Amino acid sequence: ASATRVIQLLRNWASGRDLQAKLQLRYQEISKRTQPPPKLPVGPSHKLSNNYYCTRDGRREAMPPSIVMSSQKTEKKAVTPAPPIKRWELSKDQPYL
Amino acid sequence: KNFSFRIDELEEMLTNNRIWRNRTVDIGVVTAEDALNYGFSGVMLRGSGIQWDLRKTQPYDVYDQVEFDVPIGSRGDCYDRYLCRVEEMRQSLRIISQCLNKMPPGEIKVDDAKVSPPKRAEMKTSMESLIHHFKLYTEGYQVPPGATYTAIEAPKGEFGVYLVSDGSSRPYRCKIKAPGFAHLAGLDKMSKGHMLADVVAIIGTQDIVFGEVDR
Amino acid sequence: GVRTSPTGEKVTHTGQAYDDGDYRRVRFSDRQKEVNENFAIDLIAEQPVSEVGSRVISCDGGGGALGHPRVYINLDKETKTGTCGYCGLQFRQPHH
Amino acid sequence: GVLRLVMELSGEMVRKCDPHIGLLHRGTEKLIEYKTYLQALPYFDRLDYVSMMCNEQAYSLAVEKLLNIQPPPRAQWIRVLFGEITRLLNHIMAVTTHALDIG
Amino acid sequence: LIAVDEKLDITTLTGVPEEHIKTRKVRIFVPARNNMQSGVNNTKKWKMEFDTRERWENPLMGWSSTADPLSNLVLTFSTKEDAVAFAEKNGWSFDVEERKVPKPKSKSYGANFSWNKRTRVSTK
Amino acid sequence: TYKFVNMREPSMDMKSVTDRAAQTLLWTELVRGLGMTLSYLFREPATINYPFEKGPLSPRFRGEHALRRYPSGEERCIACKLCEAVCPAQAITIEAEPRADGSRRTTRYDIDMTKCIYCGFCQEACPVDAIVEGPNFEFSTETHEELLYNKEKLLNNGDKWEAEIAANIQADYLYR
Amino acid sequence: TSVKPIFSRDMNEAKRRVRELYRAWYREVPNTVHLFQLDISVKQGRDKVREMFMKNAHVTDPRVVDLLVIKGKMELEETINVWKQRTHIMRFFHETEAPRPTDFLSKFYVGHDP
Amino acid sequence: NLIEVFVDGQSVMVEPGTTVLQACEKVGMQIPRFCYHERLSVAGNCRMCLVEIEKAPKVVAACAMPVMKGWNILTNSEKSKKAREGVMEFLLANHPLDCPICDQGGECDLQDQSMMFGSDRSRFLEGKRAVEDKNIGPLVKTIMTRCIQCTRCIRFASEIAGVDDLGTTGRGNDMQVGTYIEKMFMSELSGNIIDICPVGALTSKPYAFTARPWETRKTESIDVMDAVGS
Amino acid sequence: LKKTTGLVGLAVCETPHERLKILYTKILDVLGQIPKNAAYRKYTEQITNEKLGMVKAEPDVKKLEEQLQGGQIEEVILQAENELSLARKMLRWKPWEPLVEEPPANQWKWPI
Amino acid sequence: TRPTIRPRNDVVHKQLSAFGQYVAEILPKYVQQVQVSCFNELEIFIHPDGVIPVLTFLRDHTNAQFKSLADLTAVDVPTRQNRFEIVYNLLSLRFNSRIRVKTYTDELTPIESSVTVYKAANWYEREIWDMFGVFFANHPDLRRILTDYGFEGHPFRKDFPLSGYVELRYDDEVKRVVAEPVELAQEFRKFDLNSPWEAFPAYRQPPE
Ligand SMILES: CCCCCCCC/C=C/CCCCCCCC(=O)OC[C@H](COP(=O)(O)OCCN)OC(=O)CCCCCCC/C=C/CCCCCCCC
Ligand SMILES: *P(=O)(O)OCC(C)(C)[C@H](O)C(=O)NCCC(=O)NCCSC(=O)CCCCCCCCCCCCC
Ligand SMILES: CC(C)NC(=N)NC(=N)Nc1ccc(Cl)cc1
Ligand code: SF4
Ligand code: SF4
Ligand code: SF4
Ligand code: SF4
Ligand code: FES
Ligand SMILES: [Mg+2]
Ligand SMILES: [Zn+2]
Repeated sequence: ASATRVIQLLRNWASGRDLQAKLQLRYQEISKRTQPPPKLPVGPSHKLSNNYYCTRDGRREAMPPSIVMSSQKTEKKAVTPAPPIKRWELSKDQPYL
Repeated sequence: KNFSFRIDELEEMLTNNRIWRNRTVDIGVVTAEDALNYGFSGVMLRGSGIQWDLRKTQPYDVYDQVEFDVPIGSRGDCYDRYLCRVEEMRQSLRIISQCLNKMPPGEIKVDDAKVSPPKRAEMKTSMESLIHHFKLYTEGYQVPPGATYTAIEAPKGEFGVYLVSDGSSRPYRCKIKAPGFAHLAGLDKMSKGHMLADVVAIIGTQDIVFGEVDR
Repeated sequence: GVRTSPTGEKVTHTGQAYDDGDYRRVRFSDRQKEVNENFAIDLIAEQPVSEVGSRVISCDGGGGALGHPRVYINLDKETKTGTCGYCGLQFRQPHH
Repeated sequence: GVLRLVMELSGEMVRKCDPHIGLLHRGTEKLIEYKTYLQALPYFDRLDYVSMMCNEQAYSLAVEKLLNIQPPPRAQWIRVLFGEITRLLNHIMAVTTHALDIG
Repeated sequence: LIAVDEKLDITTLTGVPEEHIKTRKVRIFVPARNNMQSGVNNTKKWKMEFDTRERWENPLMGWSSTADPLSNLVLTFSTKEDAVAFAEKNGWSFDVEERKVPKPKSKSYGANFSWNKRTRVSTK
Repeated sequence: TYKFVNMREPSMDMKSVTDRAAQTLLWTELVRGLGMTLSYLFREPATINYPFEKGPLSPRFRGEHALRRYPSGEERCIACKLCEAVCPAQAITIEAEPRADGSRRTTRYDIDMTKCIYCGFCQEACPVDAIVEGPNFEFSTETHEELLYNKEKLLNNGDKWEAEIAANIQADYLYR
Repeated sequence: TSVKPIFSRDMNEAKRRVRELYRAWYREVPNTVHLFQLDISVKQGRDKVREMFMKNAHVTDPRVVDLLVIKGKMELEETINVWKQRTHIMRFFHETEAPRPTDFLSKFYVGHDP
Repeated sequence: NLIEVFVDGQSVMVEPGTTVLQACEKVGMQIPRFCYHERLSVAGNCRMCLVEIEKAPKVVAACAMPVMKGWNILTNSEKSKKAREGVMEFLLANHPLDCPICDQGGECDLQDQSMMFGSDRSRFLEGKRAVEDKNIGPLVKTIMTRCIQCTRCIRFASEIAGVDDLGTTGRGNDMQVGTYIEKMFMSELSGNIIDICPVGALTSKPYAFTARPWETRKTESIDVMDAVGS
Repeated sequence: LKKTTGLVGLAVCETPHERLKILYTKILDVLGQIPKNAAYRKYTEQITNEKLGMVKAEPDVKKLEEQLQGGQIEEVILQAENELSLARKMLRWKPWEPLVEEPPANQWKWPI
Repeated sequence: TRPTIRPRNDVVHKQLSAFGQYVAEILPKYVQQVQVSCFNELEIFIHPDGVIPVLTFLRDHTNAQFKSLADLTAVDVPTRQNRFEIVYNLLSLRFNSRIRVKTYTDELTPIESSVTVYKAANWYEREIWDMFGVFFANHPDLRRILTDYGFEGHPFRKDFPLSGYVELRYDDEVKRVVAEPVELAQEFRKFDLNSPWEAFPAYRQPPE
């Protein structure tokens, strides 16, 4: 910035942290407003051969929902929608604040 | 780089302030069962203590390739919710750092010109690309018939879309489930035995956006 | 080619001018009528005719991806000149 | 600014709260029904206007799940990065406006 | 489980004004195939649409103004019976047009080359 | 993984009790907040001197609409109505007829700027890059009517901002 | 043919509920006039309530009557709790709408509407 | 009597002499087509209707192939999809980029069938052909660069209008549909060549550039200009 | 032993094993009033017996919680109470009779 | 690998099918149909009178702890006799799963309110009533929630016009806001966008 040395000491002591390292204002450390022209890559389907759309058509592979039980139409174990969720583990980086 | 200091400056003014603790502590306390059943999601559940988060339980996009912690409250009040939000900001900073480190190269849209519009050069040099651009920007791609309910962990909780398609290029039905709707419905439960300022604090900690509430 | 209508009102490039008995001219009182002075038809007529030695010529409007979609024009009929209809540009095959 | 609250108090306590929502209802769902899938994206962009890209991501995920297609990895990483940026925005707004209401 | 023999009249519940309830004649029809295209996927469901009303020009900008709320209202029904039931329970007047399917035709490529018939073509 | 934010029992030893009692009687955290605010007071403000200084923008910025021309002067629009097809707000009204020389050109092109949501779909759908969103954003008016642009107004905007619009399109046409 | 009831098994209970709703609306007109500072008289409010009740007199299905009285109770609840403004109460009285003629000659003169 | 055929494994009874395309119509499947019109003679040249029989090694043209007893028609087979993609690839390879300036834009059978039964990409790196436009009267505007040489206008002209003035002059890729001489195709039924043309090669001159199909509202009425009551 | 269960409003139970045994017994004896052929009775009896055996064969609280895979043992107790209440309600409802009524001909058909 | 096609989870599909069979066997009196979509979503179609028992079972059962009510909405399909389609989305945190329950209902048929089972059902059913006209029998407080006071009609029905029937403006004669019949300066332009060619052969209906 451009503050006086005494002002910098006062602001560092009042805040308790060195504010010169972390400045809210951007001083020439941002990217240039003018950048060189890019060259974007092509996707995986930009192939001149072996690229028939019938083999890579996501929409046409959709199906109507499968009927599991319909009213019109050895013991069995009880089942759940999914295996029970495993309990979370306390983080080792900083378990408590 | 220059944001953790901002978070620390924010915390210096509110976290340990006795006035803020008086205004937020033990106000709007909601139990875990009541929060759930009233239909709560996200920060409300985490403050009440329920270890639930969509980004970790039902990952979407590449959220399963990043490491972050889920803040958990203990008393289920405004102060705990505020602490959870601050820690969520820090964890989002960590996730941003990881994404910046591990950004991959490649294309930015699906290479399927029947869904994603082709590039302008291809459209101006290719007949198929021109036809697909024309059709996509006039009629729109058709979606197979069906109905889906997809929910994500938006910053205010579980934000869900129930989309019903009849096979046309326009959606037949679109229900929008906003997290703030259930929270504002439960506002009356949380405001029992409090005052006007406490009601204001409860609304603030519920973080209601009336745009998403009303739609 | 901005021409003035009988009522003293400028005529736009689309041949628009309110009639004598039209009440809608009141909106221009104490104000002005927005008319673009440059006429695209007049300018494209002022543009010359390019001559190339081929039966089929490709036009993309100039600039590549900044122009219009590339089209091919057949320069066979000597009665007229082949006109790219995106940019309205005339091409011709040498005769004499 | 679009909230109407009917409160029954007992001296100082609050005995009943009734939020009268509906002051910002615009028939977004019916408008979406009348639009196409691409033309309905800004409607989600304008639903929760502190988490705009989060709403866009949710709608995009729904439409992609219906279409049975998959975004490229770079697109997924960009979506996650900007979702986290939008989460920072939303949390900042929430905490700061909470404090602004309380002092 | 009470018993009643009414005709399922929800006119007083729909909230539509009596003018638009009693002065509207809807058309229950299968849309005709667009002659500019050969596809027949738009001629499979019955459509219910209302009668056209006045549309004038805006004095400013010359836009197409209107005063008929039901001008853009088009409903899709699977069967004529369902469409007629909906129209009857909503109380609007209606006229129903029967479906016009294309009749089957006899086509033979060998008929283009006939020894003694007029179906012989002069070109390919 | 997860973590606890407010689960930490303070110690009950005499030293900690005395420290907490001193914090209660002597407003230590309040003094800390005052010091932070004083530091922010002595920091430099982040205010720009508008209108003499302008906030940063990008070539992708969407503002006032404009209709462009070819270098030959012929207008780029070919009356294709993809504008009207793709506009989410239905803010574009287009009417066309063959020109005197037989070209496919518009006779009416109106944009309702009070209905437009400035979403930028119209310039994505243009096959000839005719309609663009110019960088101008200071076109506030004192009446509702002045925001109902027509073909003449849009062509005037294009002629007025052609240099800047062309520069922005040149700078950001490789990403599209 | 056979359907489940809402509130009334037959028309007598529906008529009883209609009478109760009419009593409730009748006893609230002066209070509504006083609270909203309406410029109308109490007699005009009573006549408007009577007119609103009489425009559904042709309903014969008990379920439709039950839904109508439920909606009427909702509207009365909105009025008693002063949730509505003077705006809606006066919206009941079409006051700024021009009188549309109901004769063939006038309808022919004004425009194409039937 | 009626013979039994199979479409995608579903049995259907059809009259003798019925074609694969009509059997698919009976079962509800619409085979893609460019040159086939039910009210015209069969051409079989566009090759867009190629379908696969269950055990046959070569695909057949559904518009001109009578069904045999016991045949199973695989409409959604891999071979059928690849054949449709190839035919559409050829058509769009030689077609011009005129969709925005074309009156057939939103109601084009080439665009719709390209988006349904076609590929989304082009590997054609060569230069396209250009054909000089003809003049056949003030009612029909001809931009013959968009013609796909489907010969619908020739067959319609001959059979329906009794006017044998349209035909194909040339050979190979240079084959052109036209009148050769500058004769104008004038008849009492000359706009139906505008209707039946699947592309914008023949378009209504009075209607040129005025509007787009998605904007217009369709009202079904009858014609009052004579006693036919069309 | 634990100071807090971690959930607001969920108090710590000092005697979890006895409470679990009582709740499981009350669930089992209520299900005796449901017909044996009912599909609901078999599954809930099976799961209750599977969980009841774990309680009787595990004295350690942490090991019992690990075996049950139902989270906190207080959560397990609350789930047992909810299951007992549901069993009573289902006994009142009797949802084992055949279907009340089939839907109309085309009711769930989609798209339509 | 296929980059442009979404992956499929046969394990989750089988688990959802098994749970659907389980619930159908447990509740034969109300469950009419069970479906599993190809993107792994379980749907249960039940009789409208079994809403309370089915929801109570799916909330309190040990293997079916769907404690959270994710959403509650209705879909209007005029062609059906029972046009309204009430949909319940339930979330189970214990097993990390979601379920969908569907119910049919016409204009005049009330439904039992689920406020006893789930508390969000209060406002969700209020919104459903306000927007469609579906009535819930045992609701603590049923009234309009989103629409304006005195609003006539249910906007989300497919037979309700987009712009409504009335509009608001300030009238200087009466010094208040008034409601007058709607009259648009520019009419909404209806676009016919459906293509005349079938796009998905998998969903093709019988020719009837
Ligand atoms: C003029 C110079 C300015 C320099 C200072 C700069 C400005 C500093 C001002 C910042 C203050 C911010 C505003 C403060 C508003 C709130 C103040 C406040 O909260 O104080 C209340 C505070 C605690 O309240 P709670 O914790 O909320 O109650 C819970 C009880 N368990 O109570 C108080 O009374 C504060 C104490 C004030 C008196 C302190 C006396 C200390 C003890 C004196 C011992 C000496 C006795 C003398 C005998 C000596 C024998 C030898
Ligand atoms: P007797 O039983 O013969 O009574 C005669 C009638 C015709 C009422 C019969 O009871 C009868 O058979 N009626 C037909 C069925 C029926 O009861 N219909 C009535 C429907 S209830 C209804 O419509 C009530 C809703 C009206 C709410 C009015 C709102 C008040 C507006 C006030 C505006 C200004 C006030 C300040
Ligand atoms: C709907 C959300 C995104 N918006 C906000 N208005 N939250 C809010 N508490 N913000 C705020 C701003 C200024 C004032 Cl004076 C008082 C409150
Ligand atoms: S920016 Fe969007 S809303 Fe505005 S005119 Fe363009 S397409 Fe329409
Ligand atoms: S998209 Fe371009 S060419 Fe088409 S109408 Fe708009 S400005 Fe004109
Ligand atoms: S005929 Fe069809 S494919 Fe050819 S330019 Fe016209 S719209 Fe495009
Ligand atoms: S002009 Fe049209 S109808 Fe005639 S052959 Fe060409 S594409 Fe077919
Ligand atoms: S439709 Fe059969 S080959 Fe053309
Ligand atoms: Mg044509
Ligand atoms: Zn050109």
